[PDB]
Amino acid sequence: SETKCTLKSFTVEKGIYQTSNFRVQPTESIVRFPNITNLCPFDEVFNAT
Amino acid sequence: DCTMYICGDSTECSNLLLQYGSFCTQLKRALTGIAVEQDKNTQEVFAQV
Ligand SMILES: *[C@@H]1O[C@H](CO)[C@@H](O[C@@H]2O[C@H](CO)[C@@H](O)[C@H](O)[C@H]2NC(C)=O)[C@H](O)[C@H]1NC(C)=O
Repeated sequence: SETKCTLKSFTVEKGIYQTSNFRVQPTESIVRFPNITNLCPFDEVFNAT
Repeated sequence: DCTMYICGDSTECSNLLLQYGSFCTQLKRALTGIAVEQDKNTQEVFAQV
């Protein structure tokens, strides 16, 4: 039925008829990053005496 | 693969690409014509026995 909708006909003669396309799908988001360091002292301004 | 060449993975793109009409159908039809003739070229040169 996908072939008949590609050809826009109801009779499909013999032969290979390139229907759709395919492609496995990703399944994650692994967003690696550089182990942070210089992590500011926001406390200086938020915890002054 | 017209969709994978232009857009590439993205899916928000696919709805935008549909707005240009049948350009991707024309590319597949044109290239299939070449693909079928290249095997016939070989049969006509060698398959004469
Ligand atoms: C705000 O500052 C106070 C002190 O200026 C912090 O309290 C210290 O917390 C550490 C964490 O275990 C203790 O070892 C100290 O004995 C505490 N000192 C005092 C005087 O209480 C507090 O943790 C700071 N809070 C934030 C959110 O920065």
